[PDB]
Amino acid sequence: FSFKKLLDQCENQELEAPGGIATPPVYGQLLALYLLHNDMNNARYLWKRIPPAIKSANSELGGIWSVGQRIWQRDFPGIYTTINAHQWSETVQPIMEALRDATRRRAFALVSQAYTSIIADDFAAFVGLPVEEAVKGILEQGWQADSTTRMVLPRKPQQLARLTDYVAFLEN
Amino acid sequence: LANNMQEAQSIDEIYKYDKKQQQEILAAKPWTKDHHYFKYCKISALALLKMVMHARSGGNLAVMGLMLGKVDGETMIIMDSFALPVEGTETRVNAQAAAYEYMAAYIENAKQVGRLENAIGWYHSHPGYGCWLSGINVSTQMLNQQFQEPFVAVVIDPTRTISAGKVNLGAFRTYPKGYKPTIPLNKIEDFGVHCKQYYALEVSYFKSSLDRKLLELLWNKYWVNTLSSSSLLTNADYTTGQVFDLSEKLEQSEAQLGDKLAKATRDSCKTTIEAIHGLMSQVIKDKLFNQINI
Amino acid sequence: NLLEQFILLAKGTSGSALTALISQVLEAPGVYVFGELLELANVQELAEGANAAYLQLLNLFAYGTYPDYIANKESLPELSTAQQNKLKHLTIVSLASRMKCIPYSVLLKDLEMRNLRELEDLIIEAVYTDIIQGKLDQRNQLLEVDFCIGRDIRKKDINNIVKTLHEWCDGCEAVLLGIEQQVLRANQYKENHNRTQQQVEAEVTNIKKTLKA
Amino acid sequence: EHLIAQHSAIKMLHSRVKLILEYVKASEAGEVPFNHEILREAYALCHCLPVLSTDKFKTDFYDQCNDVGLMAYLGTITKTCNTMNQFVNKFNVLYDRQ
Repeated sequence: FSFKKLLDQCENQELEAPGGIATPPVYGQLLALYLLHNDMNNARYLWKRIPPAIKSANSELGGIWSVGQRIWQRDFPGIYTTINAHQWSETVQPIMEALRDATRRRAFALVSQAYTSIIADDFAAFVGLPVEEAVKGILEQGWQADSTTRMVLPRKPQQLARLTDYVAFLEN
Repeated sequence: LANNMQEAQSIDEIYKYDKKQQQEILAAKPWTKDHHYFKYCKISALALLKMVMHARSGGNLAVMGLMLGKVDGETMIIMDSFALPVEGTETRVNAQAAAYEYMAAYIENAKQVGRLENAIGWYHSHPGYGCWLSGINVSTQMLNQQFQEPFVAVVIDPTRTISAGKVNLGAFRTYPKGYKPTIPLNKIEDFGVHCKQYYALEVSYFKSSLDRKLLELLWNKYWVNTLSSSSLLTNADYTTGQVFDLSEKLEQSEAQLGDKLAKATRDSCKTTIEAIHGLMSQVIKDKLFNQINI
Repeated sequence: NLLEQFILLAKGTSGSALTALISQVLEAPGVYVFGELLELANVQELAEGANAAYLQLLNLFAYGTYPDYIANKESLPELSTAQQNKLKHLTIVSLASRMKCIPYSVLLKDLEMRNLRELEDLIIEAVYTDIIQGKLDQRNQLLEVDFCIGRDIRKKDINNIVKTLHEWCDGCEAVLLGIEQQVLRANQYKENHNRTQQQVEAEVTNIKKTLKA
Repeated sequence: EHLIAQHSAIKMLHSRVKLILEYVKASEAGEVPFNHEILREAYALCHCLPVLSTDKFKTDFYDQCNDVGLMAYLGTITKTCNTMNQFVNKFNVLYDRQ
């Protein structure tokens, strides 16, 4: 919803630039928005597009690019660490929480689909949370098996108009 | 019956007779040029019904008669059929003396009333003997075709038709003298020893606008068989066979290309249209019945 | 049917004889819908007095089911095996009226029986008397009903069924309308294509041009 | 022509069910004698409109729809190819430089 509107706004800002060189906060917001939609190619090309002076102007761009570099390697614990290691400006704050929620949902879906039996430590690393918290949560949800062996088992439990158009076209 | 046309429709010009066009096509004589000329025979509903009724009324004996009509382009139109006072055995019919007087008198009387068509062919019924040209039908059809060129031999089987519930009408024409030109052998078997002497024709039927209008109110209890039609289930073998012949036609057209594609496209369109009509009927049934009280 | 003789012979009786005839009717095999009997004036006036239990039992047989009977087991008089069998068969009919695929667990719960063999025997003997027709299935533990008799209806529920019938009619109308729209559109398409064909007619005019050159 | 037969059959069924609805409306109104047998027959008829709404039927219906859709796709492709052949034949004579 709001993410698409922000994407349209920033695309409009970039498309027509009377000054030509946009503000570093604008480019940082664009990089963060590209990172949120897990579209790595566009984010990388936008990062390359940036003139070096605006890169060196602020360290927020460097932090966002570090986040992007970590997420490009598919290192989920690194993503979780780097999403909270540093601080950033106000305009990007309401998007990093959404990014963390999206990456948590993605990790949960990947664990559910790509694994039948997973070590609890691996699950905790994937979600970036203490083992006991995750265990309790997934006990309440119900997609988990048992303790001791340390093996949580993630399971996943106008036709008339179209037809008349087809036959009308076919009859010639 | 409303929201459409009620005047002379597009299925009534087939019943219209043009004397000048028939005279021109009789003088032209395009049949002698290409001997595989006629390939389609269009029979009226009345002619077919009269033929079937007369063939069945004869019992186990054989009956014969004439059929009127005309010829246009590559098609032979057969409009009416009138019987003959023949006395035939279980195998052979003769039509010795009273048949020809009946032919002449009936044609003259029909012309008196307004029947403007001329004699177009003859038919003879095989009482349970299949649908093929015997060694005598071939000879008599050659005799008729040698002089009265527009002609066609129609064979009907009353016993097999009444036993199986489907009419068996076959239109045939004889080649002249000296004209030589897991798969089943029925293609040669179901014809006589003269299989190479005569060739069959594609038989189709037509009816007038008033014919269809009156036959629409023929009976008001086939609606049950239409609502519970169970389409795409009683003719699956027909569609599979059509797909096989369509694949063969596509292969032949591909070989030729490396005008035959037109008939392959027509066959494919016909099969697809039948399938789509069946699906449409099923969707209509589902919307009517199963979408209530949900 | 058979209820005609019973109502004819019970038309002129009243009192304890009326209750005896009611019990005999409820014990009579082959009688499953007691509709015309409830219209009698004697049965209606039987409500007031010390024999209202028989009228309540008749109403339960006509409309209620087995759980309703077991709700007031003490209030109603004792019943023999035939009455209980008829009540169970009517309960099966009522269940099949709503859904055409009755699970075994639901039947076991409503009919209050333990062994699956007993339930299967009861269903088979209900099928034998031709009130319902269907097939049992032990692989999925369910009974499929193809046809069931129409149980008794109360006077004030008729409008109910009327509503449902109305709905069906409406649906039919809608379908018809749609069909008409479809065919109209199809015809339009055809005519449009014919227009294009007439454009090809203009082509022979260009042929006349090559007559000049 | 295909839809006319369906329209007529649905029209006749609708007329019959409309007559039944009118009769039951009259019976519930009270202007006609109350028949206890026809009313229960109507109840038996009206308790079965959702005919065979099981999941297996839905799966079979979807399978049939998909099969007919495939049969339409293979059958529109050939017509498009035939139009292709005609267009290329016309282009290879009226535009090709001999």
